[PDB]
Amino acid sequence: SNNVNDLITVTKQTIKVGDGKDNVAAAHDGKDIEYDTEFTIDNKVKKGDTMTINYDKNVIPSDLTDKNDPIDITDPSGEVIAKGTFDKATKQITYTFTDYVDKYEDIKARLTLYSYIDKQAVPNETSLNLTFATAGKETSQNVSVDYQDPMVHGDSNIQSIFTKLDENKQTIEQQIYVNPLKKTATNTKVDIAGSQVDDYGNIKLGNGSTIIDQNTEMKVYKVNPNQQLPQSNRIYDFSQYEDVTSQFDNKKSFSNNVATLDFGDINSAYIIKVVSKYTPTSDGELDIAQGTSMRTTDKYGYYNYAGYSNFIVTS
Repeated sequence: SNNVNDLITVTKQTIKVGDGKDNVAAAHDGKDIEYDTEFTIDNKVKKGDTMTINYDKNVIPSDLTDKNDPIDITDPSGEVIAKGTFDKATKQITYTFTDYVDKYEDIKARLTLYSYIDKQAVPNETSLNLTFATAGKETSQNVSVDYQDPMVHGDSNIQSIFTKLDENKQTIEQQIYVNPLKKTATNTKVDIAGSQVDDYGNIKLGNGSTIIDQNTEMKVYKVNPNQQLPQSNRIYDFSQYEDVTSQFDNKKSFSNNVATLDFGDINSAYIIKVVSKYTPTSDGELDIAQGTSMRTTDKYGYYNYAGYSNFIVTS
């Protein structure tokens, strides 16, 4: 048994920003990174031999979990050419060839892997050089990390993402930025609903779900005028923020899987951390959707509504 990278000829390999919604196996809002590679395998290659694939230092196979089990290399009919394991330390997949390389000759293959930008290493929008490898053969692509923009309607401005999924305890962590433009906002109500929500806060039932109620964990933090939030929408160190949770003890109400936080008149940004429970489908898949909205009142007394919605739907 031996490493046969040298016996792998790389025919094509491209790196591009893709849309997470198109990752059918694990669909979620936001952008991903797509590594598409094609190669032929020398006939001398045999079962138990190995080749490797290298991820860029700044990506991870999933940015919601550590279930880092890579997809098999398969032929067009889905027959398995090789099974892989991910090494987090080296950021490299080691693929082990099955008997397929013994049953067949002049084998060629295609592999498309999905990964995600490490939001801790890349907290803000920038351009960055990514480097992957098939069988030690490297390619590099410059991409631009776009992060999402807040949805803004008058003074209502809001955005959110999922940051962490725990399949064992069946919870999902969502981080919400309230008034990240640090506007002056009057009679601010923030809703968190265990359902999809459109850009104007209208709740859309049936398209995924979480449980939002009394027991849902909900921390709130106030941001200083001089602190700028990571455009990634993901906070890694809450110590640096003023924890104002207990001030919402008597400004929280629950009705039909929706939480309402009475923020009142405000002039700062806030962060909400929500850890909520979900229920997987009967077939064991995921169908998580959770949304938030900000309502403010403008100088003429009209309501303005801004909504934001995240999801995870697997297959």
